[PDB]
Amino acid sequence: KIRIRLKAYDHRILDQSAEKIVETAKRSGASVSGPIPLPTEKSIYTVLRAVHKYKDSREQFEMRTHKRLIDIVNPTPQTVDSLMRLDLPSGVDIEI
Amino acid sequence: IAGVDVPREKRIVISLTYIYGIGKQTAKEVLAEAGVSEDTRTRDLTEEELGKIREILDRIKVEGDLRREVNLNIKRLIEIGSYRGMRHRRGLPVRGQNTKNNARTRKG
Amino acid sequence: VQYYGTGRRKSSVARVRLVPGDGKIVINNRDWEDYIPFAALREVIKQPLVATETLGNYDVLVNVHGGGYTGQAGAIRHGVARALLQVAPEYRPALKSAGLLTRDPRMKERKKYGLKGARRAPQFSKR
Amino acid sequence: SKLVTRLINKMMVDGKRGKSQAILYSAFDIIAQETGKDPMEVFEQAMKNIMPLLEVKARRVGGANYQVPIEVRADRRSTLGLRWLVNYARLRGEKTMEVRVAREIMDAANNTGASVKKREDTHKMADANR
Amino acid sequence: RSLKKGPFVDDHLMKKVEAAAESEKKQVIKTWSRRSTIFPTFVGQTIAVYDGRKHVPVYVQEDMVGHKLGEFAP
Amino acid sequence: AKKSMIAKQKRTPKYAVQAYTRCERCGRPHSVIRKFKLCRICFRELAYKG
RNA sequence: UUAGUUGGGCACUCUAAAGUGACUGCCGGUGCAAGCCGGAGGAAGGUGGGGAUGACGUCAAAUCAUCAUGCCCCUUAUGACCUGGGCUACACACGUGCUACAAUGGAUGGUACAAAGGGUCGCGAAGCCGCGAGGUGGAGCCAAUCCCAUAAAACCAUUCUCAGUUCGGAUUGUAGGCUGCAACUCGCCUACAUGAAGCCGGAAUCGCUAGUAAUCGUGGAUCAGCAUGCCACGGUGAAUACGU
Ligand SMILES: [Mg+2]
Ligand SMILES: [Mg+2]
Ligand SMILES: [Mg+2]
Ligand SMILES: [Mg+2]
Ligand SMILES: [Mg+2]
Ligand SMILES: [Mg+2]
Ligand SMILES: [Mg+2]
Ligand SMILES: [Mg+2]
Ligand SMILES: [Mg+2]
Ligand SMILES: [Mg+2]
Ligand SMILES: [Mg+2]
Ligand SMILES: [Mg+2]
Ligand SMILES: [Mg+2]
Ligand SMILES: [Mg+2]
Ligand SMILES: [Mg+2]
Ligand SMILES: [Mg+2]
Ligand SMILES: [Mg+2]
Ligand SMILES: [Mg+2]
Ligand SMILES: [Mg+2]
Ligand SMILES: [Mg+2]
Ligand SMILES: [Mg+2]
Ligand SMILES: [Mg+2]
Ligand SMILES: [Mg+2]
Ligand SMILES: [Mg+2]
Ligand SMILES: [Mg+2]
Ligand SMILES: [Mg+2]
Ligand SMILES: [Mg+2]
Ligand SMILES: [Mg+2]
Ligand SMILES: [Zn+2]
Repeated sequence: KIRIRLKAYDHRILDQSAEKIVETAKRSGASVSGPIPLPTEKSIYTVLRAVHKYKDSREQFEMRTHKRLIDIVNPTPQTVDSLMRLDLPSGVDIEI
Repeated sequence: IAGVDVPREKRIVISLTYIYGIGKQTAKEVLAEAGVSEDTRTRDLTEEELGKIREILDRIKVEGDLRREVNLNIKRLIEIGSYRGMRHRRGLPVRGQNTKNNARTRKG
Repeated sequence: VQYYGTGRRKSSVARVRLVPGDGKIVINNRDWEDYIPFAALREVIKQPLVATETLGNYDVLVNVHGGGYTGQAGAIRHGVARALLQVAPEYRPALKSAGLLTRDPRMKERKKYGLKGARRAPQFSKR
Repeated sequence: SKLVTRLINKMMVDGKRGKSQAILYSAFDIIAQETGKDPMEVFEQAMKNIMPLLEVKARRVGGANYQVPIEVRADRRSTLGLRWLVNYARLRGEKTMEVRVAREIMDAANNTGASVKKREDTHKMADANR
Repeated sequence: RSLKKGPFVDDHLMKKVEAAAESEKKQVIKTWSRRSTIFPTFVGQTIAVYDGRKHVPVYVQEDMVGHKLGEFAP
Repeated sequence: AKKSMIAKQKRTPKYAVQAYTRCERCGRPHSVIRKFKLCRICFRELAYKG
């Protein structure tokens, strides 16, 4: 009954966040699953290397985002506020 | 035979493709409305079939009659004065095809 | 209740099970000949079953999904190979000697940043 | 037998092996029908009867390319001569590809063909300036 | 164009000049509008299409159908 | 006119085919993407400092 | 259930965290040795593959306009505000290529499979009126939940004999389709008609050493439309290193 998805460009703006949310739900709620790791997206947006001339040799740059998830429904009042109190740790923003 | 001279040893669809107006598909349909089999040699196109085909193609521009259908329009373009006419009389592309590299098959 | 395994070759993946029977090989719910009409996977998808003297050990229902014509055909083999090994440990030596147990590591590569493909350097003359 | 890998498919420039397999099987079956011998042997007869005495090449003498005799290697000449065989089965105007390959192979088994006399094409040109 | 909306022509050359040449219609016009199309309603009058250098006068004949009001001055 | 090129392709253009995508960091008119609303080159220049 | 469909379940693929793995680690030949050549074991052998990173510096090293700054200048101005400029040619030579004389392929058909972006205007459904392209209408959500999207060329069938031949497709005639205020030069595509050059190519020359060359499609960034260009992705996938 709870859908709190996540997405960030880091393995540390979510891993600690998943640890915290899981700890809060396990202590508070009962019906809960394990940390479900959602997929990742990995771009390639290559460019040109020079200033004006010589466009036959260039480097590439990306912006890759992974995704995390969690879900828990049946619990108690201590887990009622989890979707809003214990959420996104440093570096990211995930909407319940 | 049928408007013009056709080969007498090739398939009818292939044989009927030797007129200025009879191509590869519009003649396949034309020979279909005449109710004649398409994969039989021109030898089997006997007097009955030859008459049927001749009556079939009598309304489709072909042979030297279908040549004034071309030159009248080009002469009209030359008389009108459009850039297409100027290029057609000269050898460059009538369309916008670029002729500072490899435009020779149409101009020598 | 059956011999289990997994497989892969080129860009494919397999999950082949050698369930006991007589030799009716069915690949991803299709006949032994409609899926592979040619003879490409006639011995190749069978030599792993004949890796030991066990051709009729199991009518192995197969499962190949993803990849290519021989990529999946190299995957059914990559599944049957471990199947005989999992059912019987002694089937490992036949896979090792036959040149059939190796996870084929060849795969397609990247594309260079200024070439004309993965390796084909362009053509150009100076004078 | 690497003929499928080196002649049909190698001249089948699409990296296709199925057409090579089909052509090879058809030629072998046609040979085994009319001649009565299995392909395991008659296909071998053309292995060493395709490399000429030497190769055909030009040598620069005093900075000018002149006629001198040079040869190709047991892999270079083997490769170029299997290529010449794939040409010899193809130089004729025979309609069917499999039939053409089978007929050239049978003629080579009978010691004749554009690959049988090709032993002089890369030899006589070099033997004319040895 | 070859679309499903039919003909088109710039209104500056036509609306108050070519569609309004009925009285004392024996003059030409320095029609800088070369985008327009020579519709059948303007047969007889003359428009001076601009080819870049000077507004070249144009004659509207019966066979002019099949060209713009500025395509005869390349 | 170069600093006046933010007034022909930036002012009020009176047609639907009178506006394209220059960059905003540098005023370059060519090679300017819209998924980062910027140009090339200068992404080798801002994506180094940060 | 027409079907992953609905329930059911993490079994399998899958996705992402911590491991394991590969190290001349063992055996043999050579070699005082370093090491070279085999073999084992092993998923891979020998810097596994590929990246990314380009020391000291040469072809007068560029930028005070990214920022800071020393000296020198303007202070009714060198400060602040108000607002308008150049296009595909063709007698020719030259570089990369795409199609071509492709059964390695053609009127049509049955129908296996990638990566990535982004997403609140952002794709945009279906149904829809059409061979092919547009307009009606909109399903889905702040997200592996909703869109672009449909991977097909393969493999497997019909007609054609290597074409001036049922090959090739420019060149033109006609009639259409879209996007775009508007397709005159100067967008692309389709249908009918037309049907050329072009038969493995001189001197010479380019790239390449295994998932590589060759070979067929798919996709993205620029963008209303316009790629045969660039940058990615897989299917099928070889010959050869005598040698300096
Ligand atoms: Mg025709
Ligand atoms: Mg002309
Ligand atoms: Mg054009
Ligand atoms: Mg063209
Ligand atoms: Mg040129
Ligand atoms: Mg030229
Ligand atoms: Mg040229
Ligand atoms: Mg799949
Ligand atoms: Mg082993
Ligand atoms: Mg290079
Ligand atoms: Mg170069
Ligand atoms: Mg040159
Ligand atoms: Mg032949
Ligand atoms: Mg735009
Ligand atoms: Mg710029
Ligand atoms: Mg930089
Ligand atoms: Mg081993
Ligand atoms: Mg480094
Ligand atoms: Mg570098
Ligand atoms: Mg120099
Ligand atoms: Mg500069
Ligand atoms: Mg030249
Ligand atoms: Mg064609
Ligand atoms: Mg198709
Ligand atoms: Mg055409
Ligand atoms: Mg017509
Ligand atoms: Mg696309
Ligand atoms: Mg040397
Ligand atoms: Zn910039």
